[PDB]
Amino acid sequence: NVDMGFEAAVAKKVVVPITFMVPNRPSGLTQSALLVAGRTFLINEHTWSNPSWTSFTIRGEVHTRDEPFQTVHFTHHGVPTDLMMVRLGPGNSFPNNLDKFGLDQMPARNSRVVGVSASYGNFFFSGNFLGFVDSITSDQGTYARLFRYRVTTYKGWCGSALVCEAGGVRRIIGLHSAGAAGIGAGTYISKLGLIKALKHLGEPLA
Amino acid sequence: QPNVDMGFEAAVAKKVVVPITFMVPNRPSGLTQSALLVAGRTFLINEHTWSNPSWTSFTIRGEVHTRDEPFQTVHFTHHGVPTDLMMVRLGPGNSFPNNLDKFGLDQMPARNSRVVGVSASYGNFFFSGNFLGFVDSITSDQGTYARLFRYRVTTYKGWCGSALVCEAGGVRRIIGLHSAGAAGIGAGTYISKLGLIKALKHLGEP
Repeated sequence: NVDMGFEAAVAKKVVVPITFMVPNRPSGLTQSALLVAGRTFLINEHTWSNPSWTSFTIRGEVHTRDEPFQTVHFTHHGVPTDLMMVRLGPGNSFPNNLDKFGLDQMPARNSRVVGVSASYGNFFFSGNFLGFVDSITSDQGTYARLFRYRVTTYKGWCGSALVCEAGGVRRIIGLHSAGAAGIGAGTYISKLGLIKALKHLGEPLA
Repeated sequence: QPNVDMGFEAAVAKKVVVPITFMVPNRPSGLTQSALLVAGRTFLINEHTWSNPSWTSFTIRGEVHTRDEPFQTVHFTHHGVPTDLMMVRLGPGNSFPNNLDKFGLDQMPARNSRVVGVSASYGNFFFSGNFLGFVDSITSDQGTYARLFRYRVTTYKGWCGSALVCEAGGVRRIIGLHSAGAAGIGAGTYISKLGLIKALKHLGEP
């Protein structure tokens, strides 16, 4: 059987556009973000820690850099991952998407990864699971705890959710980080990691 | 070896190519691609983008324009077949640079001469690859566009509108506006200097 229900739910409830403004580019640069629960979302650390942006819009809400953001950075054995959780101030609640994240088993090589993106309209991308990697090093530095997939991607697609399959269950276990030469890389997401981050940020649901 | 000189591409990035962001009901922060400032209050944009019925406003050069404004437009055809190229004249406002002298080649580029794409679609950036030749038309499931040329570059959706700088007879100028790509091969619509002149007079530009 082929079933698109889980992907459609991720597109409907989880993945949303996020646009970051820097002085002299008021139109901003849009990518994707993942709504987790309450007022917390997942975003690439590379995007968030960039010192250039002065504001961003998510869910049609404009947020300036001086807002008192609570954030959690995910590391692995101390090595940075390209994953951050951000809690906005009080406001309209996000859906509770926590049950859409996490696999207890590892996807097989050449199982299908489905990316769910809101980075230029809503769209899907998909390719073979190529395996986990302890870390990837670019000219700009080192990120830990990723997995790769065989699909051509564009850096604007950062933040797209990565749905994988293991032991007959399909869930989000990744957020798209980068890609080159037809091979994309996404940062791994664990359910317990999310629970820890949510409690640190003060969210009641976990 | 021949000297390498980036002055022309740098001037095109500085004066010609700008972001344009089209708003649709699903996207308050909209979908950004490139547009080419020609002269006065006129710019070049893809017909496919402009004719899309979904958008309710666009932003260019900091100005917000709603679809109800009385835009003067010219659609470029070739033997009556549509090309993916339109010139739009905005209402009165701050003048664009006079970039007319940056467009047009009187000779055809050679195969595997370099095409340089100049884009404002995700920040300012350059792409580049081999000139693959003119084609009389290209037909997709959505229909037929005429008077294109192709280049060996992987491109993405929002790169539409990027300027294509080519070389012929020892001269380098803009002769294309990026249309679409696939399978590592991009396609752009040809731009003729006289075509621009004809359009500028039809739209009432001095």
